[PDB]
Amino acid sequence: LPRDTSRCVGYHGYCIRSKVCPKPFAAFGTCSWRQKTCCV
Repeated sequence: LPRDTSRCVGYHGYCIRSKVCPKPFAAFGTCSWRQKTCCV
């Protein structure tokens, strides 16, 4: 996996290509590289 993807999925949620996460989710830093945002 990219770099931080495994970090966020180690929690509970998913990674999206967007800087606005659908609710209920929070923008947890960055997922794959700096392209995807972590939604947990």
